[PDB]
Amino acid sequence: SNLPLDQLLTDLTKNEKGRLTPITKQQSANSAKLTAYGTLKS
Amino acid sequence: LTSARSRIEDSDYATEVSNMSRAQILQQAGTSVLAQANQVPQNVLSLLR
Repeated sequence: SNLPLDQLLTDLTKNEKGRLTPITKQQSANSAKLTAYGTLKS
Repeated sequence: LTSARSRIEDSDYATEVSNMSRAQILQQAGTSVLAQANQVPQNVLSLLR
């Protein structure tokens, strides 16, 4: 019923948070690349 | 080439979620209005009485 469709609308919301998650995966990857370059510089 | 094939075979998780959201909201409405639509004949019968 209504609260079911409501917490799976929160679900369409959390996979949009799972769109943020792609974004966070890229930021993690980018931080890793930055650290790699820095240690290479050393 | 992997990146290109991925561009061809990888989609907007967001777009798909949006489409599903709209479809989900529509489906419950359809069920409920079907249930209500059955009532109209019932009330015409009530009038019959």
